[PDB]
Amino acid sequence: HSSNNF
Amino acid sequence: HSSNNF
Amino acid sequence: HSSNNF
Amino acid sequence: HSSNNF
Repeated sequence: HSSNNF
Repeated sequence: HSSNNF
Repeated sequence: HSSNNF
Repeated sequence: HSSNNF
């Protein structure tokens, strides 16, 4: 799984 | 699964 | 599954 | 499944 927070 | 938050 | 939040 | 929120 991958999470990306900007 | 992948999540992307901008 | 994939989620995209702008 | 995929979700897209603009």
